[PDB]
Amino acid sequence: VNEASVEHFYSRAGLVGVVEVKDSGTSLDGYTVWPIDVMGFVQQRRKLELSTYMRFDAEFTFVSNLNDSTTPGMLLQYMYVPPGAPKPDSRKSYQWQTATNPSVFAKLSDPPPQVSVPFMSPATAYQWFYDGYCPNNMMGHFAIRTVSESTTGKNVHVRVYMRIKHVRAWVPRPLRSQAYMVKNYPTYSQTITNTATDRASITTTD
Amino acid sequence: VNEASVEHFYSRAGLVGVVEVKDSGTSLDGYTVWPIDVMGFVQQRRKLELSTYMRFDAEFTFVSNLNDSTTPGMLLQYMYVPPGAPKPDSRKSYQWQTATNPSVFAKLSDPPPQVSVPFMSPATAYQWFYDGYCPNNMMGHFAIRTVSESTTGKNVHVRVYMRIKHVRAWVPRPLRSQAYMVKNYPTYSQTITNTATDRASITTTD
Amino acid sequence: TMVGQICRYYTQWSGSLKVTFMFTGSFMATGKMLIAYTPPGSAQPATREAAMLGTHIVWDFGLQSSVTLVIPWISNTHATGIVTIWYQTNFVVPPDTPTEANIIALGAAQKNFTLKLCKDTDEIQ
Amino acid sequence: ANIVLSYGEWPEYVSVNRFYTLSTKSWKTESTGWYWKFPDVLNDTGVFGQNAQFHYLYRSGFCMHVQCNASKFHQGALLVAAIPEFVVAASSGLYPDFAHTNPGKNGQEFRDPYVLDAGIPLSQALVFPHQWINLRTNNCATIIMPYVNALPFDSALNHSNFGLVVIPISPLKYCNGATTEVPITLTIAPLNSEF
Amino acid sequence: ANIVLSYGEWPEYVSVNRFYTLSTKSWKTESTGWYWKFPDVLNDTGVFGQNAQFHYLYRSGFCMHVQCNASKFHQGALLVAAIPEFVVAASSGLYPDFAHTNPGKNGQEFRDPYVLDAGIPLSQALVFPHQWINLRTNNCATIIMPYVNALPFDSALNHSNFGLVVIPISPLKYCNGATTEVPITLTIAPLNSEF
Amino acid sequence: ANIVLSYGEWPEYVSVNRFYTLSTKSWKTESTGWYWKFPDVLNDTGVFGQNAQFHYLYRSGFCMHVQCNASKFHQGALLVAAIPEFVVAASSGLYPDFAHTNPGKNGQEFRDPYVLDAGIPLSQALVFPHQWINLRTNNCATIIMPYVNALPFDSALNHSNFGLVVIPISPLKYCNGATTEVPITLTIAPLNSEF
Repeated sequence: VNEASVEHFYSRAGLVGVVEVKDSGTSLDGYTVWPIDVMGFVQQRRKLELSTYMRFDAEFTFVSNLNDSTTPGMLLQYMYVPPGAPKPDSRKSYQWQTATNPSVFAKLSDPPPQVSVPFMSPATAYQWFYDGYCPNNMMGHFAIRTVSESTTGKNVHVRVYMRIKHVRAWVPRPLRSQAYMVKNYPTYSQTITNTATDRASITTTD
Repeated sequence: VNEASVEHFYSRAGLVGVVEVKDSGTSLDGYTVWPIDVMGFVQQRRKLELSTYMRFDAEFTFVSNLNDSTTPGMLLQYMYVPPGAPKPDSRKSYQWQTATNPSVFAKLSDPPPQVSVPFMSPATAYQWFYDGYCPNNMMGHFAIRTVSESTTGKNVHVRVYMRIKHVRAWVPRPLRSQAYMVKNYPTYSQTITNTATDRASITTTD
Repeated sequence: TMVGQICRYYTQWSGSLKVTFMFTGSFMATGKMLIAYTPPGSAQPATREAAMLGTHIVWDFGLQSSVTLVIPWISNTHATGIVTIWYQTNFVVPPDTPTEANIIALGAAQKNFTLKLCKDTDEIQ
Repeated sequence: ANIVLSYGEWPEYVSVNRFYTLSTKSWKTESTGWYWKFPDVLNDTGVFGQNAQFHYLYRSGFCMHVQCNASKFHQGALLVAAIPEFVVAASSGLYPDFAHTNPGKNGQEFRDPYVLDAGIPLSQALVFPHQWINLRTNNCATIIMPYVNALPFDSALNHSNFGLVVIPISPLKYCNGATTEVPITLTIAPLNSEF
Repeated sequence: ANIVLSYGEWPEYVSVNRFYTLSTKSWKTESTGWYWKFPDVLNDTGVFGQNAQFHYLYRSGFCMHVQCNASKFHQGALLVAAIPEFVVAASSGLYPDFAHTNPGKNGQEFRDPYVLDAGIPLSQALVFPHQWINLRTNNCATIIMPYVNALPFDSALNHSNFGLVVIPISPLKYCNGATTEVPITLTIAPLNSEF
Repeated sequence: ANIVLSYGEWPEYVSVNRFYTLSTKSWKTESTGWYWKFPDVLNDTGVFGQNAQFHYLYRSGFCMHVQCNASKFHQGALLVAAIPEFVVAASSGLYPDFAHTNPGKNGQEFRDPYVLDAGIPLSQALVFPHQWINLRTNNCATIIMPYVNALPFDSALNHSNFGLVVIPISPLKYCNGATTEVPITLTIAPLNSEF
């Protein structure tokens, strides 16, 4: 059927992380960076590790709001930096004006911004497991700034949603039964847990 | 004629229930759930019980407002959960971020949101009467949340309208003359009331 | 098994299944066995004389090394069948040979199998 | 005779296909009516009871005939109706007991005929595939009934497809010397049955 | 015999193409298993070791055969599997040492067979191109393996394409008087190699 | 295999035509034999028992198979025979009891094998449609049996058409360490049955 497909298995939007830019209290800055990832949550990890090689595109959506569900009309800037490039380091650094770091401008009271990014890799596919000898599959970053001269005193909360299109998976492998401990490494605890629930006897049932 | 049709008999929008999310006074919460139904009002009950088996689609519209007909720009979230799934239980529980519970985002000052839902049933039709041995025909739920960190102190009133399309009715049955007492059950009172008004004599008229 | 971990990402399923048995003993070991399947909505048999009446298959592992059975059709949602293993004949052994053995279960699905609704899994890591 | 085919369609798919004569019921001057659930009336009798209780799934059609036996000095009139998904309600514990819901082959006597014991006017119970019996015209009635259902191949010990209802509209009355109870007889004949 | 071709495709593009017989391993009643990284098992032996360590780039397919030598009074069963990109994890410094990651031609003994030393149930390690060995049926197994890779023409001293794993599911057991260790032998034969 | 057709003629005229596996019997060094009356062995089991006890008349043929399960370190030999109208006599009340005459599906153990418990030499019980079982040659035997009778369509609860007899001529013997009881299994399959 159509529902039991690789195409429909991975074709949904969903949260990947929350970012808050703080400009009040002990911290008074206007910028925040976020390393884009695909495996920041456990559930998406176990669903993306049914395969070994993959290739797809990505679409990103941004929803931003104050701390009381209010939407004034202050301006904001979103900038994406490709891999292998310096990232901003101050509220009004030099990197905020470059013609090769694609940036976009939008207000706080408007329909959410939406952008798309191509398949960025120097190989023919992504690899989750690499037997040879800070995400592994580097894709880029997102710097978010509020365009202002001085401080504002108001914090901003930002969520981000990602959709993936044109998926292609090649070789499968079994799922995971042990608890996750560390990122980018398959290290597991020393107390091995059985995969199946227990039973009183092999000749009993309910 | 076209007006005396099953297609035109059931083809209208109308209220099905009112929901208020309260975040002030003795109750300080941000979420509210509502079990979707089709027979929450007496008039729609007597019109939907002219048949026994039915099959249709549904379209839902949401109108939301404050207590003084004012429309500020605070953000809101609407989420639909299919049958057979856990429902949220707190202002910021885990179920608010899942890729399989279709959710939508909209502001308080905007044209009303509008969504459609397919025919959800494990049979070939809905049944209002079941001779075999909390709505009976489970369809889903609607969880409504205001995206905020702390409390707001402002209550919100929400109404919902439903339109049904592509109706199909199979076997008819007479209407109801007794007063409704309980939901999901046809139990009636012990004082049987005559269906027709009374007259002084069988040979008199006005 | 990969059928019961991919059926936790969906809600409704229907179709037939497949179970294959395998015997790992000495070459000079002989005996018989009985495998039965009780349809959904019944009681577990108490004696082999009752399990003989329904659907079953005899197995002599001294002449064959693997046997297979097919369930007709099952359909659950969100009381569902049972299978039992009975002894028929003891286990014969020549001198200077072990008196133990083991079996494997090897479950699988069939070509008629569908999944109808998407939901998130619960067996987290 | 004047056979009526319900909804105009037959079901259309030796030992278990034969006539079953049920118990005779007596009609008096004071009487309300009787009814019978029809997937179960035969769940205790003959071979059909045995293979229905054993097998999980069931589907079938039915043919019913009602016979009267009176003379030319009696008077009355009856109504015979068939109701798909006849749910019985309880007047004011919100729960009717097992006896009314699942009567045996003998059926259950009506308690409140006016509302059909379900809050139904009984002045509109003619959209159903009905027939009339008048004591001066004739004494027979036949009905065909296909297998109506939403999901095919359902249970036989946990479902009730339809029900049959007999109600006297006009009251029985006679003169002195005559028998004070006309009998009524019901028969069934399973047609195109499956398991 | 019963040769299995992994994924159904051969690689398809005298001195360095010959049979290499590896060291024999002993099977006991208590035993966990063994595994071998396959782009390196031959990085120290024969001409192939020399031209692999010299040239920068490498690509090749492989053919493997496993042989057993037992009698009719022994009992057991094994499993032979091939895993593309077999990464070995460490239980709780988050860093396995060099020995486990890059064993010599003799391989490394498994520490925790149940989770396959990588948190993998081992009840699902049959999607891989596997084969079975039963001590009462036969004593041989053959496997073909093409060159799977994302980027063509990768290194041979800094990459590991796949690994081969042998695990006893049923335990070895015998009676008195019999030899207490059946030997196991492995051979390799490079096919369609390039540099 | 080596199937034997008794007297060269088949009987020739789903639910009641299937294989029935009887109880297993144990063979020891000391043992006499067993026998089974064949119109009744199935008069308590399955559907066939039900329609045999209900209907007055009966006729049918039969097919029987006997299986052994031993090893190459055992020794022995058996004889399987079928006797039309096998009447059992009593040694010196001139009346054998019900148990010997009409044993259940498990059969009855022979008391005096030499005279076949009927004053019959057993050195001549080969004119009957017999077969041999030798523990070094094979382990199976099959027999077909038509419906022999003087008057057609006789009873099934008051008549005994024939009987089946298994007797060890050579005694079982083995060496230390081996199982001390080879099992024997019997199966039946009604063919061309009528009622």
